[PDB]
Amino acid sequence: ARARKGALVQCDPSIKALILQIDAKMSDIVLEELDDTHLLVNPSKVEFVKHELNRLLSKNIYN
DNA sequence: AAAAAAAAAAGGCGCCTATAAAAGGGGTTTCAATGTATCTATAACCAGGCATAAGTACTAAAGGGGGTGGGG
Repeated sequence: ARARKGALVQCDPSIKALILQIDAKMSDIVLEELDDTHLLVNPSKVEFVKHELNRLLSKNIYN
């Protein structure tokens, strides 16, 4: 009966957890948790999330 | 004392030895060199047992440099 625009993000559970951590810090990122591997995210924040994930993973001093 | 059987002995018969010289054939009996199965000393064969040399992996060591994380 209702539709809303957004960006669907499909990712592994560990990445889902990381995006939730990003949201908790920055807010206004995650619109809905959909399932263990899917989120609805603010479309204007998708590139931010992708860049931040890359930084979190690639720049980790314990790599 | 007698008849009887068993025994040793004799006499006789036959053939042997050494003598002799000289013409053709067939017999059995013993001994010659040349070979199978079995023997001998030799040479050569396997498997099994002990000692020495070569190769193994193993543990064994010490010496250092570089990168990442934590603390000041």
